Amino acid sequence: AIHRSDFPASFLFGTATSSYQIEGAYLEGNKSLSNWDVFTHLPGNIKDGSNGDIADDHYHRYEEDVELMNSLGVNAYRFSISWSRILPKGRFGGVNPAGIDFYNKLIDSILLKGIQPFVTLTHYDIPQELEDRYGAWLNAEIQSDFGHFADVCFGAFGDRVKYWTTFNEPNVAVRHGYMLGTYPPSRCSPPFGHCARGGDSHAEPYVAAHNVILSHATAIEIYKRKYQSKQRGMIGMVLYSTWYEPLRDVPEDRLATERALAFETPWFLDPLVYGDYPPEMRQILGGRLPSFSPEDRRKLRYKLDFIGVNHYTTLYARDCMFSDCPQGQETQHALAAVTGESNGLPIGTPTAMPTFYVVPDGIEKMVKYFMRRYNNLPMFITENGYAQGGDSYTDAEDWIDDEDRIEYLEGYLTKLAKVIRDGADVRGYFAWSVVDNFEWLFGYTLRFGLYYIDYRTQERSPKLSALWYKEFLQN
Ligand SMILES: O=C1O[C@H](CO)[C@@H](O)[C@H](O)[C@H]1O
Repeated sequence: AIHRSDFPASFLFGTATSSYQIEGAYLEGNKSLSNWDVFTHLPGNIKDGSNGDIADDHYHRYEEDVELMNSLGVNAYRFSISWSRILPKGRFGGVNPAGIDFYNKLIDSILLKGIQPFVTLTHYDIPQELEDRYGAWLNAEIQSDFGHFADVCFGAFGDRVKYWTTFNEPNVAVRHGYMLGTYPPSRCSPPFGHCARGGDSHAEPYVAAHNVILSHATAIEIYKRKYQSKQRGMIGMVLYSTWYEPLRDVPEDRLATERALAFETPWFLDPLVYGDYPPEMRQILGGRLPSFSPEDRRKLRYKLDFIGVNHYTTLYARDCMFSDCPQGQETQHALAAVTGESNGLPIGTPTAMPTFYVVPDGIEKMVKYFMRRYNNLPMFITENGYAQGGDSYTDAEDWIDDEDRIEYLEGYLTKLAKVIRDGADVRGYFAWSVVDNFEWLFGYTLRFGLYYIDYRTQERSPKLSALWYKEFLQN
């Protein structure tokens, strides 16, 4: 149904990964322990009790993985840099040459094949030491650490990397980390949970996000002042971008839907484009959102060059401002509740990932939302994809037969081509993921890969979707 020629000639087509999810070699090459290294070695977090110690062993097997990408005919590869490999002890601890060597080699390998790097600086991970020293995202000192990390990466890799992302989905990592307490540093308060470390779900998430925003701003000021004229790259931020529809087509649910949307990606994007938090958020939260100082605002004038759209699913949103809803959900402060069902019918075909339904026109609608809110600022679809999991899969053959993933990709790509024809400045698409990998709290129980991985042997095998994507990219 959909073909390569239905997109612009210079469109990026790739796959996406992150460092913790694929690399393994978690203590090799002088790398320090990350937050997720520490987290996954505690009980009661990961569904299958697994960790990222080995994962896909991409640290040793990167060249095979680059060859697999190449055989699909991708022209780009989205990956993240492990902060703990570059600056194991943060900014006063010295640059780790072994980390620099690993990423240089990876970048050179993909460029040899004509595959453009599309690099995420941080994707959920930090050196544990930054948490231990000053509480990471709860202290403004993180801005300087992140600034320095960014500066090192730009200086070492930026001659060959033309697309950078500061953060992957800080909307998810912050709320999970500081509101629900389900991600490290596992902080929360009632009614979201009882976290033994402590926390304040009504305050700390907004402090953390504040420092993420300003870490971005510090990094992009560094890039534009120091590196941009020589390196000629673009610096963006990636946000988790779910589309929301009103549960009932009435004003209170429409308004609730607008709130749900505004509390997600504009939480970060409004400050980065307009220099203030979303007014939808400010109206409800007031002083819980910290202020931007004159110094902050100076950095915020560098803004961002693109929006990284991680879009998977679409949900219904309903009002909680004038109805009493269950408390302790991540949408609590937005005074909306979200669901995938209306009247015993799901919004689209359910999948093995909770909240992920097959709703292709969500990607069109999400892109148009960005277009209108941010005056068609350039966008990249930095993640889109489909999970297999559960009882139905006992052997390799079951995982390889992924006509369901093919149908997802075809539907979403069809709607993406449509929104671009309709004027959206979308410039690429990255399928999550090239390989099955460690799916955070789900461990290895969810498989998003175009390639199946046997974790006993590390054997890579193409699923039908790998063959499909190859055929699509051949036109
Ligand atoms: O949005 C995402 O979706 C992926 C699937 O849940 C996950 O693996 C990535 O790390 C995350 O960036």
